[PDB]
Amino acid sequence: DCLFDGVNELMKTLQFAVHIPTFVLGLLLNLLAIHGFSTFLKNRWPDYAATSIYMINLAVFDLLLVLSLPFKMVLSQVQSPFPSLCTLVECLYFVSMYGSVFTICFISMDRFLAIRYPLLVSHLRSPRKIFGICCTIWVLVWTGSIPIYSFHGYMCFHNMSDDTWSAKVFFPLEVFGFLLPMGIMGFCCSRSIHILLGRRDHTQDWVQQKACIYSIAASLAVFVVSFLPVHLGFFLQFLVRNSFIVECRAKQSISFFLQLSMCFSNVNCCLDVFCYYFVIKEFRMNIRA
Amino acid sequence: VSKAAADLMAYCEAHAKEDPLLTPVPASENP
Amino acid sequence: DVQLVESGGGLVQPGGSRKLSCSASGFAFSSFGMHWVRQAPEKGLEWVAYISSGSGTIYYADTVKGRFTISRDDPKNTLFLQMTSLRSEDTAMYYCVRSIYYYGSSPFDFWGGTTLTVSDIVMTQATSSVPVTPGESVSISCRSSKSLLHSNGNTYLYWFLQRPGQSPQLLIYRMSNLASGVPDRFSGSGSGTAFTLTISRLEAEDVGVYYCMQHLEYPLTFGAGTKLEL
Amino acid sequence: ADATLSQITNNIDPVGRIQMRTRRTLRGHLAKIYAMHWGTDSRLLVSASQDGKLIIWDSYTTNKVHAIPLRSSWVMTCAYAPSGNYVACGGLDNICSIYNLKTREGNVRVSRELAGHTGYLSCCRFLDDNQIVTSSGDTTCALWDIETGQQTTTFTGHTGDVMSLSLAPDTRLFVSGACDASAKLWDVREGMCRQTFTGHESDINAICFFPNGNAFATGSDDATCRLFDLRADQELMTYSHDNIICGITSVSFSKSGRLLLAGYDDFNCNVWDALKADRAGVLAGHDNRVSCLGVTDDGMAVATGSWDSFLKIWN
Amino acid sequence: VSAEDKAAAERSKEIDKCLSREKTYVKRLVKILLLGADNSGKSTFLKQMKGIHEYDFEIKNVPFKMVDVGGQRSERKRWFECFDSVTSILFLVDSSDFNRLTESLNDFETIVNNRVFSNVSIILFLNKTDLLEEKVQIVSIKDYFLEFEGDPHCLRDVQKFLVECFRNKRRDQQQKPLYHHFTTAINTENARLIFRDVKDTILHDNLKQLMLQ
Ligand SMILES: CCCCCCCCCCCCCCCC(=O)OC[C@@H](O)COP(=O)(O)O[C@@H]1[C@H](O)[C@H](O)[C@@H](O)[C@H](O)[C@H]1O
Ligand SMILES: *[C@@H]1O[C@H](CO)[C@@H](O)[C@H](O)[C@H]1NC(C)=O
Repeated sequence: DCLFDGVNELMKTLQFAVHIPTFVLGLLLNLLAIHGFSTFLKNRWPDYAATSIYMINLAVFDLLLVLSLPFKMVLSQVQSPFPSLCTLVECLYFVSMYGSVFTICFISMDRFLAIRYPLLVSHLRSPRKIFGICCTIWVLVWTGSIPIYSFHGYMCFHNMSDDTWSAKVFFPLEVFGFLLPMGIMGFCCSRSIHILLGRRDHTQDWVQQKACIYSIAASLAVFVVSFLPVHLGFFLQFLVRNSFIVECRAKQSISFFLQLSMCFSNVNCCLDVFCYYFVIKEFRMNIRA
Repeated sequence: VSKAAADLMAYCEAHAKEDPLLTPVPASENP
Repeated sequence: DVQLVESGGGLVQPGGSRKLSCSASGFAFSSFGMHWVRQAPEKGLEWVAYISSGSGTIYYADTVKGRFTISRDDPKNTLFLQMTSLRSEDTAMYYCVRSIYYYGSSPFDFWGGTTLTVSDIVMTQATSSVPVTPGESVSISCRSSKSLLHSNGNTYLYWFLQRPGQSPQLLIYRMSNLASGVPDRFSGSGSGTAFTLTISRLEAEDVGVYYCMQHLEYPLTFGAGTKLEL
Repeated sequence: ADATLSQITNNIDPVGRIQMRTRRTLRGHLAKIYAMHWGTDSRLLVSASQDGKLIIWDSYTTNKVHAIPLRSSWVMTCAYAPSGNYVACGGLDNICSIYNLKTREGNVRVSRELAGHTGYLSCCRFLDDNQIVTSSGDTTCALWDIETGQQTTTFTGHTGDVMSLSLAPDTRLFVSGACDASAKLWDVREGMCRQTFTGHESDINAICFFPNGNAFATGSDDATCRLFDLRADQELMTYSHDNIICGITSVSFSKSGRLLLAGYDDFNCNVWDALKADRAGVLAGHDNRVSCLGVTDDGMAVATGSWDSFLKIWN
Repeated sequence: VSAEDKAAAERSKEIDKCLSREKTYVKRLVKILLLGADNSGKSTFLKQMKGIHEYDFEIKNVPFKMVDVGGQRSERKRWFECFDSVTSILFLVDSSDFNRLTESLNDFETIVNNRVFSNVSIILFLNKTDLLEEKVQIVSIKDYFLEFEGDPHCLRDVQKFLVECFRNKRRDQQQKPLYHHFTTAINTENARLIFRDVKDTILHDNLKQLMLQ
């Protein structure tokens, strides 16, 4: 038989060591990012409103995940006599995560559209379209999320049902949460970088956009380090739940990898403030005075 | 200079009664 | 020059249908609302229908409601009146009347003429005729049911004159203002419920039938015809 | 000079803070507003916008009564005839266009196209139904009759470009400010300058006449306004603030002359107390530089026009 | 609101609809202000494709308006502030000319260093370049320019030196890009270059709007 007492004995303390300062830093970081960008919606509306919309959307998704962190923290060691608090916490956790993912993907798509066709989007770019896009992002996340956690439930974020790890509910997750967003991020970043570097022949002043050729090159990077191992662990765990990998000293390592990747992906709510919000000079001057 | 200033003050005081911007007009009388 | 020419009339059997057309040459027809005003034989004027400049607001008369249609053709600069299920009381002398509504505007100025024969504020003038020798000022009085004075200081009273064998022309608009191209002898005054028209001198041109109309609300009701003659 | 204006006016009680609110906002133009003029009826106003548009409004009900396209988009000034039949316009085309609003056709057409100024037209103000006074960037002013269009009298003597022009209530004299940091008082009937004043150290951008016709306050780009008296032949008082470092685009005087309204380049306007030489009110609500500012004939409302394509009526 | 006030309100609604119908054209319009010289060849350049002229045309379904102010241009800031909304400023120079290079450089420095056009890109055209090679062969460059370094008889070196001297007048580089071109008096491909530069300026505007940096 396979006993997972050691991996759990280690992973409890690992969560207690990594997640607490992650939540502590992310809470203040998002509470500063939101207030910092709320100024641009009251005094710099016609210029930066379109960006501030999805920026604030991403910030509030990160804040929702940060606030959901301490509840799984509490319910990772003790059981509360309630079958609804775990469901609510799981739903909030995963909704915030896969909402931030979609928001980042849409940010990359919007940048690529604004770059590839500047004259076309000089007219068809208003905060009404972006408000509708954020609304449909929330709507799609909720409708694709609730019918998953409705079939989850002895503890919280442990021992999922035997239909949660089925092909009909795991393949859509992998396809719609990693494959397509990663491909879109890669295309919309590589094409944008190549286009922005091809401005050298148009005008020698391309050096004026040096920073613009690095921020996207950061976006294409901190996205891999916070989403690739997590879905790799998801795929491995799905592999070991339908009679494909059965051996001791291996399933333990896969459980450890998946738990650790899920504990380390939660620092993306803290790395997104540096990726997107801190590379903006106006943000730096606004929050530092 | 003093005479011109005195005349300006006298003209201002004479016509100060009919300044709708200086004295808040009532809403009923407000156009 | 302004020229409204109306055609399409004639003799119609009872219960039939017809179309009256009006060309509007010599002015910006797109910016002017249009009215239809008929005149029964040996009778006064009565408003029929009205269409705005943009053909957005359309008004009819209770007698012709659901029976008359009014349409505008801006590219062709024409006005159309389609009449169906006619009765013997539809015999009149239709006129197309210009109008335009902004601040300081003077609607109901230019008219026309056409003939059709078929086989509510109360405005009336009790005096059928006012014979008077020339040389002395003549006063014409018109009575109203409601008060034409508005809260903004406007009095929607209209004084028109029709000469024998001619078409009506606007004398005074809004009870206190004279239309362009009019002698200075004419004047108008009055209170909110009472009005009066004063003529300083009388000539062969001034003899005719005077009419009073209100524009406070639709339908617009004419008064009686005061026959000023020597 | 014996006694300063401030010394005499020290005995006068301060006016205090006045709050003027936007009763109605006039919108519909698609570009920056460059000029406006108040009609004699105190209800109709004409405004010019750099999208080549002229709009006459109904200030009481925010009703668009007239909308006239312009031949040249680069228009800097507009005017309203005292009798209310014609409107004037001008700009970079060195031509003053007079439009007649009472055509029997039902539309508004250009009554005349006066030409003859070397530079761009910078101000036009009607004298009567058949006369107009204009100023140009060729450092001169002119008097025109619209019956023929010939320059009845050309006023020369300005070194820099003339910027603003205002007419006396009696319509017999006027004053003009230019870029030579000086203001000249001209006589319509005579035709040569009589008084010249040089107190500012920068280009004068606006000028206006006191309602009594014996004094005038003018503003320049040095963020100061200065009041001059015709009989005194000397500067009376300077209205300026340390926090104000932006030039003055327009000026206007109240009916009694107690409150002087001046538009600045800091996205708002100020209401100074002329006698007390102290700030009295602030007109804010424009998200761009205010270009034109006008006090109505009755003294009830005040109209302001800025670069945000919005016109604001205050009371 | 009486029966006649409703009609006035309807007329105002029609007028407002007419004004709003053309609000797309003013946004779609692309403005280029021409600030060439007398000997630069502005008249010939215009014919190939204070009197204020406006030339309106359409390139690739994009409306372009060129404002020519040749004849009289004032130095007052009020006059120049009328052109703060133009998309680009075109500066035409005579490459083959020798004595007028300093005056054109001074004019370019005065135009660029003004705060009015801080949000306007600058396009540079060097016309009559077919005679430039003959002029540089007959008379060298180092004679008329002490600071010049390189081969005085190399056309590429002369063009690079001219471009560097023109671009050195830009006090600030962060505001908007500065472009350049070399065309003759008989070529008919300047419209494509103008459209490309306008597209580059629009892309820069969108990049600044996206707050990517
Ligand atoms: C349409 C796309 C977007 C829609 C919104 C997002 C919806 C989906 C969100 C992701 C849900 C993915 C499924 C849950 C994964 C998870 O959080 O999984 C817990 C892991 O821990 C795996 O462990 P699990 O399968 O629960 O069971 C082990 C014990 O937990 C452990 O303690 C023991 O040691 C082991 O042997 C196992 O028994
Ligand atoms: C998971 O839950 C099932 C169903 O109750 C149970 O049989 C199994 O032992 C549990 N696994 C654990 C607690 O590791």
